[PDB]
Amino acid sequence: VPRGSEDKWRNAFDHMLMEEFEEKMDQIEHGLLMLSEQYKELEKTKSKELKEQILRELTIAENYLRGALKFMQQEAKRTDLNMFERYNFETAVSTIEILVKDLAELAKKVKAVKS
Amino acid sequence: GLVPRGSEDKWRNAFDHMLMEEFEEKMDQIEHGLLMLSEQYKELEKTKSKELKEQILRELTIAENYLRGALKFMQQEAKRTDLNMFERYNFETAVSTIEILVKDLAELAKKVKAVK
Repeated sequence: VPRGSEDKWRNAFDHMLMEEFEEKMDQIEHGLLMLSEQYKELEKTKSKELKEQILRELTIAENYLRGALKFMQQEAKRTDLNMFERYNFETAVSTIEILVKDLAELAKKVKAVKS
Repeated sequence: GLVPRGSEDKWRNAFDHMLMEEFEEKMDQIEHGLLMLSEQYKELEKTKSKELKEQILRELTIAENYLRGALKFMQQEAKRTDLNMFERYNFETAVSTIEILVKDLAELAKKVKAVK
C-alpha cells in the first residue's frame, strides 16, 4: 500500500487488529446485554451467587476494556497516520469509552441489589 | 451465574472463556503474519528496498506494541487470587506463548535493521 493513500489501512497489522478489535467489541456488547438480562433476574431473586457472578464478569470485561482503551489511545497518538487511520483509532477509543460507561452503570445497579 | 465456583476443569467465567478463545485465534494470526514478514525479509535481503525495510519495521513495531499489551494483561490475570487449575494453566500458557512471539519478533527486527 502506498504511503500516500489517505483512504485505507496502509499497514497489514493495523487492519488485522482493527478487525480483531471490532469482533471483540460486538461480543462484549452482547455479553453486556446478557448481563443486563441477568441483572433483571437478580432484581427478583436476590441471589447472592448471581450477584457475585455478575460482578466478576463485569470486572473482567472492565479490565479487558481498560487494556484495549490504553492500546487504542496510544495508537490514535501516532504521528504517522493518514486520515482514515486516525479516524478509525479515534472512533475505537470512543466506542470503548461508551462500553466502559455502560459497564459501570450496570455495576452500580447490581451492587445496589440487596442480597 | 451457572458454573459452580468449585469446578477445577473449566472456565468458570463467561468473559474469561470468550476472551481466551479470541486470544488463541489472534496468536495464530500473529504467528502467520511473522512468517509472512520473514519471507519479506528474504526479499529485502536481495533488493535492499528502503520501503520494504521501513514497512516491515512498521508492522513489527505494531505487532510488538500489541503483544506487550497482551503480555501485561495476561500476567495480571495469571496473578488472580481466585483461579482454578484449568484457568491458571490457560493464563500461564498464554503468557509463555506471548513471550516466545515477542522474542521471535525482536530477532526478526534485528535482522531487518541490519539490511543495508
